[PDB]
Amino acid sequence: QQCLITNASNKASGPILRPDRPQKPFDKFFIDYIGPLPPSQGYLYVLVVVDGMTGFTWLYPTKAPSTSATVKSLNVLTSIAIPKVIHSDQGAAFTSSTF
DNA sequence: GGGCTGTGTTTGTATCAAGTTACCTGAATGGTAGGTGGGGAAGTCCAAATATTCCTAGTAAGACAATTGCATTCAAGGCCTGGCTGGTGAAACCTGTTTCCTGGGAAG
Ligand SMILES: [Mg+2]
Repeated sequence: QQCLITNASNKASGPILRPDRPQKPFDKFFIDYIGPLPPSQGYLYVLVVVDGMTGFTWLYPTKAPSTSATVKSLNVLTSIAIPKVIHSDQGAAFTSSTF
C-alpha cells in the first residue's frame, strides 16, 4: 500500500455522456461565479445564470461570492419566472445551509 | 474646653496567591556548515575651526518720565457646607446568545 496510492491509472474513462436538452425554458439554470476579475465600481464577482434550454445568459455582479450576494442576485431573476431545477458546482456559497 | 474625623489594633475567613507537580509540548539547547556582513586599515579629499582685523551695529548705560503694578480698602457675590430626600449604581445571580478563535477543513 505504498505503491497503490501513488501510481496513476493508464486506463481512461469511457465515452462521455451527452444528456438531453430540457423541453422548456426555466427548467435548468447552470450557475457559477466568475472572478476575481480586475475591479470596477467595487465589483469582482459576476454570477452567471445560463438557461439550459437556450443559452440565454443572465448577469448579476456582486462584491464577494457570499451566500447573500447570490440570494439577492436571483430575486431579480426569480421575478421573471420560477425554475424547477438549478444546477451549479459545489461552491463555497451554494453548499451553505442558508442558501 | 470639647469634638470630629482620621487611625490604629486585633480576629477570622475568604480569597488570592503560593506551592508542587504532571506532562508535553513548545521551545530551548547543542553541534555544525556555510556564506555574508561587518569591521578594520588606508587614502585623497573635504569641511570646519581658528587667527585676524575691521568696521559697524546694536549693546550697554545713564537719564528721565509716566504707566503700571502693587497694596489697601471697599462692596458683594459666589461658593462651600450641611440637613435631606430619593433614584440609580453596583453587586450578586442566571443565561442565551453571540462572537471569536485559533484551528482545522472543504471547494472553487
Ligand atoms: Mg466555478
